[PDB]
Amino acid sequence: KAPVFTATTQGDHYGEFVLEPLERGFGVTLGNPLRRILLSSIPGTAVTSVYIEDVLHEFSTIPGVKEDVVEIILNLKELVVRFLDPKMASTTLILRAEGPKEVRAGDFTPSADVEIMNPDLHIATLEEGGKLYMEVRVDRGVGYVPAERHGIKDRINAIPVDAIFSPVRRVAFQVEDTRLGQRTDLDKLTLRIWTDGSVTPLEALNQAVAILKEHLNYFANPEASLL
Amino acid sequence: KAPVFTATTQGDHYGEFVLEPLERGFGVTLGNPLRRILLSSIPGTAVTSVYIEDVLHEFSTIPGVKEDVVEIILNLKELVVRFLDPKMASTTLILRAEGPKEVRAGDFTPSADVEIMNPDLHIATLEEGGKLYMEVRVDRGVGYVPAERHGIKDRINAIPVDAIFSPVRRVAFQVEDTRLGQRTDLDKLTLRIWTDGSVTPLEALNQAVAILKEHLNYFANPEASLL
Amino acid sequence: RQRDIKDEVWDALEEVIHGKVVLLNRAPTLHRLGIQAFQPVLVEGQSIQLHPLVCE
Amino acid sequence: EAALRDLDEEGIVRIGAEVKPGDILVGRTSFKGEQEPSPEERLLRSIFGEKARDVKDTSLRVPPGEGGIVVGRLRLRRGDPGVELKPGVREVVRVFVAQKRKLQVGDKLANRHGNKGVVAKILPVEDMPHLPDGTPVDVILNPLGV
Amino acid sequence: ERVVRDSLAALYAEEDGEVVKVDGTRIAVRYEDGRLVEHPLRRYARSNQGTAFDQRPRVRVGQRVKKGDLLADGPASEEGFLALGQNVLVAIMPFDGY
Amino acid sequence: FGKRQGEGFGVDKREKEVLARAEKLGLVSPGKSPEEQLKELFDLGKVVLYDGRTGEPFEGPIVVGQMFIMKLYHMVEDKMHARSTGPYSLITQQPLG
Amino acid sequence: AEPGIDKLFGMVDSKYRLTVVVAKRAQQLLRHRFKNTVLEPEERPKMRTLEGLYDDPNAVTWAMKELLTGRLFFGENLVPEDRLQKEMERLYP
Amino acid sequence: ITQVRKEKKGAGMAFATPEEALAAYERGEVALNAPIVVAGRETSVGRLKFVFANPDEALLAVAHGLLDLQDVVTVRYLGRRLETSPGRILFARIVGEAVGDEKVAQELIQMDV
Repeated sequence: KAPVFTATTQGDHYGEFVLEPLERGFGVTLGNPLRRILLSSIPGTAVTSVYIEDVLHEFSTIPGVKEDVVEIILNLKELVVRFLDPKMASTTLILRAEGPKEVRAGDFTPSADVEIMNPDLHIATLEEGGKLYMEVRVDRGVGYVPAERHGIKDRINAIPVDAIFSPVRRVAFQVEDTRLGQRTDLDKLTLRIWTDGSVTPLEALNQAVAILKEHLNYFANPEASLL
Repeated sequence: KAPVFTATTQGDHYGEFVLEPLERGFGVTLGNPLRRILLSSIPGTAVTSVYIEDVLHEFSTIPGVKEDVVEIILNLKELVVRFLDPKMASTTLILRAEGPKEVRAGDFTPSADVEIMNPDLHIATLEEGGKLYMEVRVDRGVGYVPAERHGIKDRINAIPVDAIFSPVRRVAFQVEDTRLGQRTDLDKLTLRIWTDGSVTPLEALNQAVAILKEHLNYFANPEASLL
Repeated sequence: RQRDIKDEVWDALEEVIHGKVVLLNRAPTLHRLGIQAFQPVLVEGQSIQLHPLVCE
Repeated sequence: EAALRDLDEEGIVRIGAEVKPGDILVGRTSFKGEQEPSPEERLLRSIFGEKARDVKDTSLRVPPGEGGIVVGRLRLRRGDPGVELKPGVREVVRVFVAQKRKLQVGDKLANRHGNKGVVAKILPVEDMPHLPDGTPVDVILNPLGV
Repeated sequence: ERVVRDSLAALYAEEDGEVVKVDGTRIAVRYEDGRLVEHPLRRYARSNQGTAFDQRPRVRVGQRVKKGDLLADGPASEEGFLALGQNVLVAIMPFDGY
Repeated sequence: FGKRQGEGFGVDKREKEVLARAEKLGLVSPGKSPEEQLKELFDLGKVVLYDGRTGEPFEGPIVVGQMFIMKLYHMVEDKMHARSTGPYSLITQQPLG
Repeated sequence: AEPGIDKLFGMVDSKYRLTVVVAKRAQQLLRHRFKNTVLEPEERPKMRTLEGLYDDPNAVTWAMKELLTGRLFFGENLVPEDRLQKEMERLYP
Repeated sequence: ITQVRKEKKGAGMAFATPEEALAAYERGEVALNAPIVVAGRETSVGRLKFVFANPDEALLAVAHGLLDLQDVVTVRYLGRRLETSPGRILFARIVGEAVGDEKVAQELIQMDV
């Protein structure tokens, strides 16, 4: 019969999708491929290119800043930025900080179309007279591309940083025994999806199944030979 | 981008299919499910029961015939028929032979909508004065159902036979790293398919991916209960 | 000058490469089998890939 | 022009400049041993009409397989305080170059228990032997070494 | 611990005092003895083999340190402990002959 | 496992499979529920692992955990070199080392 | 690899004879730009390239398949060397 | 794969008809690959259980989770009725398909151990 598909979510971070009943072994047949395409091909965010006023290179020491630029950048990779516009392929977030405060991701200068999903994310500790001008260039794409690949040049001191695009942090799935069959040995598939919040687990599941389908009708009319 | 799909087949039995070039990780993503489907899914042929004369037991020898009951059962498991109508979910084939004869699957008495695609096969060897009458029960099913699962007596001493349902013999795919220009990492997906000939591997494949996208379309309507 | 390397020169490299073999050497060389012929296969990364059977 | 970019004033590379193998860290010019251009050579010299000039290029260019960013800058010139340079030598110029090295295929890894190893191909997070909670493993070592 | 201590690759507190500043250059401490002593931090110094020698401060501004207490780590130090490699999740098993 | 059931999950079927074949070879005491067998397997260091390529579980249980692992001095970056035609020694024409 | 290598081993007594043969034949082929070949358009060893499937530039392989055919004759003191190379150039420009 | 399992749970238990051994397996009194005596013949539970007409069927049953490659069963292979394991037939077919001739392959391989 027709399987009953239920979606139980939590926030923008977590989601759980239950499908049951299903054929014997099919819970894996479905669950695993979606997990793969999830963890890999889901289109992401997470910046590109960072600049600081006095910084000529990634290892420079910024006065008034306890963290070196490499640890700050290390924390800039952990920054989850969401676009509200599907039309925007790029943007630039500006951040300015002064005095004995602690600079975090929620202290960025706000702009249209962009939002920080983790305002409590620690960027740098600023001491007395510490003044940090910073601008991060956030592009968006799919997968994991190191800084050593993409070129920028956007300004003389601009620094390339590693980019983790895929909004999906981790995906698990559990195949169990469903009470919802005519017979025994039927699978209940449970898809557990953990994302950063740039994209809800439900959306991720949607475009994952979509990509899988697109790759599925790649089987059409081939060219034939008979040895 | 757009992958090339090619198919090199042989007869109605064997086939080979190559999808290439393909993005990394997708070769297995496509490879495993279709493999699991082809063996566990595709609808079919495959006799369930066999009744024979003057033998009330599955191990007991048959006078007049060289092979014992078991060998005959095996040869009957090898037999592949085809229904000419979707309406018929089951039928019964009959056979009667006497005297010195080499008894094939072609000597099986015909039926209305039942066509034997295995005319040349060895069923039994009948000696001088050998008497053989048998009625085999061929049903329609999927995957593999052992004689242990469903035992069947519609006849007094009917011997339940392992029914090998799926028209697909064995799948056994492969993925390998192929190159286009720059990148040497791409998924060349070579999927081999063995079938009995009731359906050509191409049909089995397309039908399989149809089943797959049918299962993928099962994610449509969410019902949200928030924990 | 200028490591301009482009798919043209790589495919050309695989044009001169094809069918030709190179000798692989492992020190200390004891057997003659300490040196064996194999093929160029252009692969990303700076490490040479060797067959598991000839290791012994 | 384009190869002289980061060389700003005295012919030394600036701070924070990426240097490719073949790129010039510092420029230097040493007068060539005076000799004739060969007949074909001077035919070329005449064709392009480019003046064959005096000094020749001795500049230090970063060795192949090596490259990175410029952090430190040091110039010791003679006739200046705090430094005594050996006879015949005018000035020494030294450049610090730092490199960022991620784990690569072929790099070495080992534990405290004496298990050696080379990195053999890295694997994408997609396909990994993982836990039921979806947590992937970070290595996959071989038991046969044990 | 003692390895990172006796290696002198880390900066400690010579006496009792308070951290009056951090940043990645100078960690200044006002000691109980009344003297204000700043500790210059070596950042990214080339070694013999080329391995970078770096010191990352862990102290908040304004908390009172004990004597011998840690101020900044070394290249191979984590909160006063020797950090050589990293802790990873290992699975012991054959994988595709790799 | 307490957190596993706290999130509303029982024991996975694939885990039952691995536990079964581990029971046949006798890695776990027969008659005990899958929880107690997964428990007996866990303290052995071995847990159930799913292949990310397939999604099917590995036949046997596999020890996993945290190991302290070290990147060392030798790298391909430094140690990979090839040469066609370079400088040669003055005395004898052999290439330099 | 080099298919037919077993039969190639079978063609001669000592292997080094075979190696010499393949070497000299590949030499001739490189000399005349594959126009002295005894092969036929279907038998020609084609290298696969996206630009098109071309003649395999490797002369060794060509010589291998060539000797595999058997249309080639080899031996000691078979023909005078001088006249050999002479008319060898005479045939193919 | 080529290694075969043996369990001691059955412990050479004797049965008159294969049905008793069958039910005894259902109940869990006698193990799968445990050597037993059915009628006067010596056999195993799995050997009566799984009887295949061809390698493909065997591998289908195994890959579907009904059987493991290390279990001793009965199978019809190359015109012969053998009591062996699915993984072993797998091995033979690997060698045969590698060489291209399964006949001479089977001729030179030891299927006993």
